[PDB]
Amino acid sequence: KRIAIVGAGQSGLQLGLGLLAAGYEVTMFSNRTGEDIRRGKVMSSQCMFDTSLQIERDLGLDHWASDCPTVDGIGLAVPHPEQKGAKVIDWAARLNASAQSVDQRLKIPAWMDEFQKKGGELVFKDAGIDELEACTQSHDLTLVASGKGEISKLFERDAHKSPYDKPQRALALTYVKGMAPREPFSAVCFNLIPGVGEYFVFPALTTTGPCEIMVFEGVPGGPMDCWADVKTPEEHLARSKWILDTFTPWEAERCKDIELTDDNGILAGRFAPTVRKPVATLPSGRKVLGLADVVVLNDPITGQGSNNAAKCADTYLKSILARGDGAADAAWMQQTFDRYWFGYAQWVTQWTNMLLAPPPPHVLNLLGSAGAVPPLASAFANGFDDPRTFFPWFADAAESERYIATCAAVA
Amino acid sequence: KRIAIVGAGQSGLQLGLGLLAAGYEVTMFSNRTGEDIRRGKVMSSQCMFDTSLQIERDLGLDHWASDCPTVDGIGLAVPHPEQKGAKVIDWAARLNASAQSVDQRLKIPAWMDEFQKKGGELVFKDAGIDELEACTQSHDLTLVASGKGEISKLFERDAHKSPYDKPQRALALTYVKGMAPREPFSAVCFNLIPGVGEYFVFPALTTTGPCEIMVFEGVPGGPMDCWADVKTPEEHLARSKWILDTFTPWEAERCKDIELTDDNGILAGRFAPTVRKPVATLPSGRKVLGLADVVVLNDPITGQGSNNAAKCADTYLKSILARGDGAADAAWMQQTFDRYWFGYAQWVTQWTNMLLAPPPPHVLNLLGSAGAVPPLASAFANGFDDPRTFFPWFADAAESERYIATCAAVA
Ligand SMILES: Cc1cc2nc3c(=O)[nH]c(=O)nc-3n(C[C@H](O)[C@H](O)[C@H](O)COP(=O)(O)OP(=O)(O)OC[C@H]3O[C@@H](n4cnc5c(N)ncnc54)[C@H](O)[C@@H]3O)c2cc1C
Ligand SMILES: Cc1cc2nc3c(=O)[nH]c(=O)nc-3n(C[C@H](O)[C@H](O)[C@H](O)COP(=O)(O)OP(=O)(O)OC[C@H]3O[C@@H](n4cnc5c(N)ncnc54)[C@H](O)[C@@H]3O)c2cc1C
Repeated sequence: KRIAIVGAGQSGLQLGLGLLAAGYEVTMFSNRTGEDIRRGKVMSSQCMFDTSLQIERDLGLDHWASDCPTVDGIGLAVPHPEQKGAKVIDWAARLNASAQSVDQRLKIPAWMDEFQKKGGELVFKDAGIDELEACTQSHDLTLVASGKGEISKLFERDAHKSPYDKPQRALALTYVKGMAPREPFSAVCFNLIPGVGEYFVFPALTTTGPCEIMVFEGVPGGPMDCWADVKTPEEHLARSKWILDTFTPWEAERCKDIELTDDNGILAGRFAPTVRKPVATLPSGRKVLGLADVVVLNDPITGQGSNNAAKCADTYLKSILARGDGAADAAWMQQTFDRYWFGYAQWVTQWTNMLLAPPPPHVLNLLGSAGAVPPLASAFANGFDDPRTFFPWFADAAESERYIATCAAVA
Repeated sequence: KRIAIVGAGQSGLQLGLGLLAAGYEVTMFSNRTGEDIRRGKVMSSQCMFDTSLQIERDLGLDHWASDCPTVDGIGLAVPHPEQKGAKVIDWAARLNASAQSVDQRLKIPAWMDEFQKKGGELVFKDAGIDELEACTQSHDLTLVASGKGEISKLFERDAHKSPYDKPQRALALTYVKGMAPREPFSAVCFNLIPGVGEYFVFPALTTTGPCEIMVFEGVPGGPMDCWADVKTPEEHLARSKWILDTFTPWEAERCKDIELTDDNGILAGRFAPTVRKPVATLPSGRKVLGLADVVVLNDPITGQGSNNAAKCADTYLKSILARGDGAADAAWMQQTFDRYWFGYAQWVTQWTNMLLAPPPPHVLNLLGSAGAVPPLASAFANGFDDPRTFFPWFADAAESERYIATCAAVA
């Protein structure tokens, strides 16, 4: 009957709104006002694929579907090692159904407003242990949905599900107006710079209207680990243009007239991919359940965090509704995470952690073959909607060859 | 716009009805009349778990939900090797949401009637190559949904996805009235007879009303490979009672007054688990796409064939709808199967093929631990709704121990 959620983020608000519509009382804690989120710094590039978008549609929460530009495909380019300014790999494939990127600066505050209008109890405070202890006394279940926030470290790191304990990439985002649209269809335009990093870009919707989002990932200490000395919006734009001129001049051609969407449409940072145990025990002995990035936090190189957020919240909502009047005890909490992890997120996570490492031979054979075998490119593109479909052929050389043959036979 | 389906079975009719509601023309071929199916032999024990049932609900096809008894859990019993007539393992766990078994003898004919009333073109013929050649000339896509029927061998066996080339179990079904209901909740009551076979039983709905379905699986050539000399309905009932008296007398206690639901509520047979390539090329060079059991055929020991049928048809329908006016070429066909196989059915199949083999030590430790660690029993029970959640802990000793610890910590 009464649910508390700490952290007014994508997963937490989607869950909270779903719970209100099913007739629960929901208390939510936010450490920011909607307006400060709208006008603050960008948090994400939030490219959501069709299955995740459908989850929002089914809750009536796709309020931006008409105004957000669609992302219709996935592209991959790799610089030619010899021939200057050219590509040795350059292919694209259409997504079976469109993806969309609606800035969290728009979506989170709007969902916060809707949460209130639907009877959600929104409480504004930077919550700590004391708030969790209070919630667990007055609610049948308390979830922590606080992203990369500090209170997330209350959940114990799960070392066996976390192969990394340091950032594998130095990250940056630049939201821009004026980029030349991709033709003849839009796409996430991935650029793999061997041994250096990745640049990818795609159209999106933000607070000033349609834009494109540039995403930069640098191998730590290499030429694209290059944001430390950047201090102003204008130096950020300039450093962004520098990466494209230096490593992806074919993309620089689209960017001769780009401006920032706004001075806060920028970000630089890094974090270690981490998986945590989903049940935390408070000093009183009461329990809380972690949600989405609190328990599964991946590097954004695969564009999956917001997709995880939506699918995680959907799985948790289904689990709550099926429990009915049952107790939300530690076993039910652990089982809810297990279905999410074993059934889905372990595969998103394994795929992403593999891409962070240097690519093995069979993987380079797959990326190259895809430019000549369209069914295999199509399998790569649409694997972004459900990364389970990468297994076992992406991870294993012998299977990659069998799958290349399957694809070649229907080309 | 125009779709042909050969084989009026569960997957084919669910797909066909979904397609009619989305506004397609659908031609369907059946080699039997509805009435001969209603009054013919049983085909299945069709235990459907909640996710599969929800697929039917979302199409408006759960016409029996109110009258079919619910299956509320999963149980496992193992005879005590020493102590006569007792069990060394005996536990149960509730399903998070009910399963249901609606006899195909009821469901298929009713769906055939609905298919006609919704404008489906139902054509009665035992279809062969000539019918496929005709369909492919007059339809944008032709699917083969013909189960274990003969025309299914037009699709090439996929040897790498088929570890078996012979039946691993001798099968039998007996639908009965008069069995003592399980208390305090219903369940699939599995009985593992080491080195001999399996007996499992659960309530269901058939043409004469509620019943229970007995399922027998025997290691070939052992004491439960015992249907060859059975020739009459009465010898079938008697042989069924014999297995229970000999190997599971605790279940025999429930059966002192059982009768067959009808003389055709019996079946005995066997088949090799097989996976096939989904695209078949006709003599003319045109192509057809196989569906459900045509391309993924598992032994029924895990109760997954009808669940696969529903999830396969759902995945194929989603793929058709997203293609729109696009061509149903061999690449699109192969991609549709790949999403089903890599994303889901490879895991159902690996789990099932492992259970068919003698169980390794870590698996026997898991089954035993579950009787003392309720969260682990709960994970076993609800894994039937999505067998992806068995991996990797069921298949690997080291991971099985980590998961037993996870479960024990929240018990
Ligand atoms: C640079 C970058 C790029 C990304 N690009 C993509 C992409 O293209 N596609 C994609 O799918 N994913 C992407 N992601 C990931 C995605 O943004 C996240 O994984 C997703 O938002 C997770 O949702 P969440 O609900 O778990 O957390 P969040 O959406 O981050 O919610 C956390 C919120 O909780 C609040 N909070 C924190 N602590 C407290 C507290 N103590 N009390 C109260 N409130 C608190 C904070 O204000 C914060 O807004 C990207 C992430 C980053 C960092
Ligand atoms: C003994 C047994 C027990 C089972 N128990 C379970 C259980 O408890 N739970 C579970 O989930 N699954 C179970 N299954 C599996 C399940 O019944 C099937 O996997 C499921 O029906 C597959 O659906 P389908 O649409 O692919 O095929 P089907 O439902 O079998 O449809 C095939 C139909 O096509 C028709 N046909 C064949 N050839 C042609 C042709 N040339 N032209 C026209 N029509 C044709 C036939 O008349 C037939 O009815 C069991 C199976 C068996 C054999």
